[PDB]
Amino acid sequence: PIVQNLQGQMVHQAISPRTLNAWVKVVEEKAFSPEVIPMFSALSEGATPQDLNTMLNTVGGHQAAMQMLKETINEEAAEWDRLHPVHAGPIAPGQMREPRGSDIAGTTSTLQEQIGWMTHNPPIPVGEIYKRWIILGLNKIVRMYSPTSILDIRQGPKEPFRDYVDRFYKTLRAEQASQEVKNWMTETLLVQNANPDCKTILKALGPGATLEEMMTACQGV
Amino acid sequence: PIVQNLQGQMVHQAISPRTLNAWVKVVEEKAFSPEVIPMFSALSEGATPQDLNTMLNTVGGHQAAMQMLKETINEEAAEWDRLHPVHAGPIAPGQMREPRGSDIAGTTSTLQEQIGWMTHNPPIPVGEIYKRWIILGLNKIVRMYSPTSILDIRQGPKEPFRDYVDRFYKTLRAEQASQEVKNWMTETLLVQNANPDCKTILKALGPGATLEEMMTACQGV
Repeated sequence: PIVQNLQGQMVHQAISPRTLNAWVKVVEEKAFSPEVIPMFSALSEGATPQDLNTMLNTVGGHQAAMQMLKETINEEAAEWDRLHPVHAGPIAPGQMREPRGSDIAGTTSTLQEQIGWMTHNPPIPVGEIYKRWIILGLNKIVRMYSPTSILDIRQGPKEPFRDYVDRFYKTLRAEQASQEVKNWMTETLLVQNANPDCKTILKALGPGATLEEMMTACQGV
Repeated sequence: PIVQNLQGQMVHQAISPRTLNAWVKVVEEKAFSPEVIPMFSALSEGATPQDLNTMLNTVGGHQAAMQMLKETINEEAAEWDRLHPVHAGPIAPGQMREPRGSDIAGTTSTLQEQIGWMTHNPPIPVGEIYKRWIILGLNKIVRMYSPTSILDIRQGPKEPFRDYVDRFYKTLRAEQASQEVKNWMTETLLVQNANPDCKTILKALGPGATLEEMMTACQGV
């Protein structure tokens, strides 16, 4: 973000590797939970547009999500420009040229320009504005794809049961829960959360069906 | 069902009080288990439509289930009639008027007519047909509502939270579950299953909210 020299200039300080590592951990662990959004906001405090793009490049491997963010950003940038039409006239010595949508997204603007806008009196808060666009994007992402908590791990209508089992157990293993809670998860929730067609098959098995028997029973359902 | 006189007539014999008592015991004990359906079928062997209605009157106190059976029966009866349109012409001396949907459900038909249909050569098996409709109904009932369980204990949109807590804990105490599963029930499911307005309040409490604090927080929600 932004820090002041002993010589009085507002200069840029890159986001700490520890803040960055935390953000990447949040995304890794909190898949697409509503919980990501508040964390993103906390971690991106004070960020310039350059910093925000730095955070996003760190979780860019999520290509379908990055695509969703791109479209949101392009949309909001386009509306910004509609509300803030380009003005060709000269800039008075005590004015500052307003940012365009692409300046806010960091695409057509420099760090120096971002800092000049952010620390103006009053600010042109391009870090906060870009952050709002990203948050709009993140909300659209979570709303389109649901969280992944144990309880919300549900077999898809066409998901091979072996794949569902894997997801289920992976999610299970990463949780911090007591063994009695985990025992309920394996013995009842797994069937509880199977799709309609597999559940019906699973529920018609015997008293002591083994997981391997379950997989055999639901193969190609 | 149906039995033959020494004089050769097929006459009606009421269902034995012991068969009836067994069926009522099955329903009492096997709440809404898939197990009810095979039992119902075994116990209703040979039943005329009158007999089937006799069995249902015996477990009629289950009003939400009886309502579900009514709707299924009305639906199937309506399709029967579509497949079996009324024919106004005279009936030949060696023919028998076909049953309507309501005749099969026993509503517009007499025991004598039911027996006449059932023992025709070949039969018009109105007992078996009505039994299939009832079974369609029972399957819909089990599939819709689980047998008494903690997971489907949900606070009503206008239910005082103290009443929900009572129901929840009563259900909890009667279960045979491990302590770690019950700990998850009290610490997370109770909030999980609160209504939309109470959950939002509960989720905005601190790290260590006591149940008494929860009740205070959700009072009149």
